[PDB]
Amino acid sequence: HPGFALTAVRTDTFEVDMLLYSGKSCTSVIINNPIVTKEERDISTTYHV
Amino acid sequence: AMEANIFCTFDHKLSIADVGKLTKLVAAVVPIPQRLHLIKHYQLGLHQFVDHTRGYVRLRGLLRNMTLTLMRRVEGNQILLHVPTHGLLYTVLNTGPVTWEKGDALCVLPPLFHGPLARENLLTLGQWELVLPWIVPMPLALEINQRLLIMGLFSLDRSYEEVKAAVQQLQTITFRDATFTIPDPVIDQHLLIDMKTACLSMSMVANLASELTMTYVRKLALEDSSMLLVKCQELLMRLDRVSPDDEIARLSALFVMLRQLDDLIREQVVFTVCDVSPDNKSATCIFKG
Amino acid sequence: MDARAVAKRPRDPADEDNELVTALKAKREVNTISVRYLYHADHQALTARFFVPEGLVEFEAQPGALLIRMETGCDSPRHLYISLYLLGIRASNVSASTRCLLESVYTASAARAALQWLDLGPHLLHRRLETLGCVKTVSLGITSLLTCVMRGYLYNTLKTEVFALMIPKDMYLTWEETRGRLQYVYLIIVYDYDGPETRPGIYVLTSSIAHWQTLVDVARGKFARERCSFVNRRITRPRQIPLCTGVIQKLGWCLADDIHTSFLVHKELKLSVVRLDNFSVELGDFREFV
Amino acid sequence: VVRCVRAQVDLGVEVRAARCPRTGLWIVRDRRGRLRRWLSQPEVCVLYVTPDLDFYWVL
Amino acid sequence: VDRWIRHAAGVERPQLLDTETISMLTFGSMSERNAAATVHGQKAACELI
Repeated sequence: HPGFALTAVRTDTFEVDMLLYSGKSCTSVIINNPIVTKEERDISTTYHV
Repeated sequence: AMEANIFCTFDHKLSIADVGKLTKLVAAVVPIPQRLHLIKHYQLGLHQFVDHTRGYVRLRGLLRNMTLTLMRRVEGNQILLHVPTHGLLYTVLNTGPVTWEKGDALCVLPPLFHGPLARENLLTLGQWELVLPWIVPMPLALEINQRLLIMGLFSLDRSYEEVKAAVQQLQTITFRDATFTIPDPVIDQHLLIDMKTACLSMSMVANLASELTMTYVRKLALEDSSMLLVKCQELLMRLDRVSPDDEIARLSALFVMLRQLDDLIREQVVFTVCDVSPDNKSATCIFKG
Repeated sequence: MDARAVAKRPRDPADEDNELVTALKAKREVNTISVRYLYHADHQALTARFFVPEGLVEFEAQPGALLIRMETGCDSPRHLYISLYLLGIRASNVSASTRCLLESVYTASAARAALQWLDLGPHLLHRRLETLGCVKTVSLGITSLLTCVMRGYLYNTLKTEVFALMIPKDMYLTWEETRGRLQYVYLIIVYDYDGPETRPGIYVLTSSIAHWQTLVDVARGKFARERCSFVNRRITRPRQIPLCTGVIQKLGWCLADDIHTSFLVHKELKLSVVRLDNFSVELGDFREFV
Repeated sequence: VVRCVRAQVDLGVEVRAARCPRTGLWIVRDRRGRLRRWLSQPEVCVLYVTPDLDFYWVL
Repeated sequence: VDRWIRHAAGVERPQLLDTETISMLTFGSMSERNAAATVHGQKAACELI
């Protein structure tokens, strides 16, 4: 035994499953219709909505 | 709304599995000798230009003055080709051996292998093999051209041993996750005439450089009016320690040896990359010609 | 093939509808995504989209700044898209006050890592540098998404605002007082081949010169002291190989009257810049003169 | 600063000197960047001292 | 003594790393690769004196 101790620390990760309660009409989101943008390539004209 | 394309047919009865083999080569670069509107399959790629007698840089020179189309769509009985224009962006599949990233300047190169390879399972015919040029980035292409130039510089005294280990040091080249090996320009202990002309023109312009400019700046020293030309002869004397029609012949020889160097002293960037697809198979890039 | 299809008027995209509308109107359906006007369709400028860590996105929240990637002999961080102002610490052109100013906003690890990689090479700068264009919209992530433009103008979405190129005043340089109708812009990197330093000077020249040779003969006439330093360093140290005294590449072209002085504010370090209002990027290769 | 043509010697002179670039040995400016230029002339000889005990006698 | 302490610790040499990849490693880089098999999961520890 040498002349000092070792206080080791270690983190531990646990996958878990929350439950959320919230009252009626907590936040009131406002949305609009989705707009479409084009993005030209030669072969694959992607569209972002 | 039909676009400006190039139609290309086939002469041989190609099967359906060959069509499925071909439709993986959508966004592949294809050279054409002359921009027609219709073209047979004997003028599609490098197998009409490949030559055992002349050297490899002749394939670059006969790739310098081409038109580099793109395969638009593979269908029955005809192959669509889309000739690019300067400014519009396209998609090129990474037919080369080396990975691409964002923003590289891309140059076109003849392939450094012909005949047997593990990745040369290209479209074959009876005598025809469609072979694509290589699309490698700019500093790698300049490195390959410089390595080939100094390896053709040692073709005369290959019999020694330190130059041998220097050559097999030179023949290997490492790039970004690509252990790369070029072939040797000396086969059966005689160099081909194209490399001989290239390095001979290089040695010619270097020898006229060592021969003429001492006399020329010694004449220009009497017409001195500045300082940037009066110490260049001084550094010439630092390193160093006829008929005038022969001098005209020396200047004209120097300039034609300059003009016989444009295949190797420079190259034009052809593509530069905007985006690269994941797993690096294709990468959408603009054209720049 | 008749006398009507060729004699028809050429097709305008502003007359007919989109692809999605003429697709869904044939099958008679309607969905929530309104597709009657596709955005970014009349965007002739070529965009791009890069990722950049938060150490380099300072002076980039406002749109419009030159964006250069650099080469590094490493494997994973091999390319780093640094701003033009990140080059401003390394220029011998820049003054003292803005040098200590804009370094005090470039405090993160990646910025000083770029500053280290700009001086930890045996080579010179320009062979490791390639240009990418100008940024027009940032997204404020942790690795912020940003939309660079390779070729074309610099405008906001729906083209309700034309963004501008911002270059700081000490890097700005003109070579004539009679500025012509158009003046192209050029990225000039000139080296100063002194003994204790190979620290270059950075200039973003604006000039009305188009042809190359009539630019380089006045470039040698304006930077002849740098050529004197170059031939000095070639003449005092043999077995040392120099290259590319000055490097010039084409950056684009402007309209020659919208050049007005201005300032960009970010974390209240106001920095005097030069504003090219409606500038269209047009990249070119790094040409090297002697 | 000593001068032999007129035997008028100046004793206390402020000089701000610095290394100029491109293997610059030494250049001696004034307080106003005047680059005083006495050491061109044949009539002078000059002695320079540092804030340390380093010492230059200049012809 | 560094060679002996690397032999006694199990960790091998720093393999004469490139002078530019030190800036890489201080910028941030994953170095230690995976093991051959893991029937438990990812490891975690630390130490204090």
